[PDB]
Amino acid sequence: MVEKCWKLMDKVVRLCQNPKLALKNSPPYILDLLPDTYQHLRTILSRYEGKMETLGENEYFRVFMENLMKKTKQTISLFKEGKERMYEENSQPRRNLTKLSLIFSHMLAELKGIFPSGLFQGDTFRITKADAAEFWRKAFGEKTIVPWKSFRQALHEVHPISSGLEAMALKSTIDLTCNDYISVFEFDIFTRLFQPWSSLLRNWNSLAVTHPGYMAFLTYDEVKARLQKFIHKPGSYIFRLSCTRLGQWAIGYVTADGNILQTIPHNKPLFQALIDGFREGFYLFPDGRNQNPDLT
Amino acid sequence: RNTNEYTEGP
Repeated sequence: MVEKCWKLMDKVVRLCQNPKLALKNSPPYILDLLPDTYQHLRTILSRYEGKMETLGENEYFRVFMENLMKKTKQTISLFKEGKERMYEENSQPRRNLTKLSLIFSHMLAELKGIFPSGLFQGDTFRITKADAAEFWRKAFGEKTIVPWKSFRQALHEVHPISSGLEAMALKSTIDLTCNDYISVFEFDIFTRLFQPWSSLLRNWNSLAVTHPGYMAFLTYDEVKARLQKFIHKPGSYIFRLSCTRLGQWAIGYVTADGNILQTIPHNKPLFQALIDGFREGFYLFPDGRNQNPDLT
Repeated sequence: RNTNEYTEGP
């Protein structure tokens, strides 16, 4: 199965080397991610020499490899079906290749977080927010991976989800690897982004559900492309998950001098960065709109 | 190492 994944990954790579794609070198870059994923799988296999049956039984690893095969087939099939539209930036098929690149980036980050050094550590994974940790240990103990439905019902007991439509918005926010499971790593990422835990889902409602500035699955170059249309409107800004620093936010904005910059707020929650940035005249027009949410 | 340009905030 592992060798079937390599040949599928290999095929995606060859599809992505087509000069017609004019494929942007910036993260997330499938030409980096796939060989990096291969190298890391190679590392895991090497540490499990002999004890290959322990590895082959690990629940997380089983879910991982299944998703990897499924994502790589889905990418192959996207080229097959999209044909010439793969080359028109702005085509839906091309947008889907970008979303897939992001999903591969999230998969590799999750793999590395669960198998750092190639040995399974999902059961000893250290959850960043102490409140969030305590919820995970209480409901799931030392499990690495739980089905969406089962994550949803446990979370709902402590932080009520308003509606099925919000549950689905929530799922597409937290399930970075897009596989209907929630890992302890994905949980850590979400609860870092949307802390504090005490108001977790109201934070996420304010920052993502009702905020026009939030860009679910958007890369650095897509932010830059999107703000380009607001180049004559200084104070326009949008924000999103950083791809390369998973767990932290990236804000893109148009300066009065006609630059498009992106920054990763530190030592300041998103909430405060956004409010300060409003007040200082930098973050005024979320996705170029005249009206800005009041996050106070 | 392949990175995008992230710079200091305003």
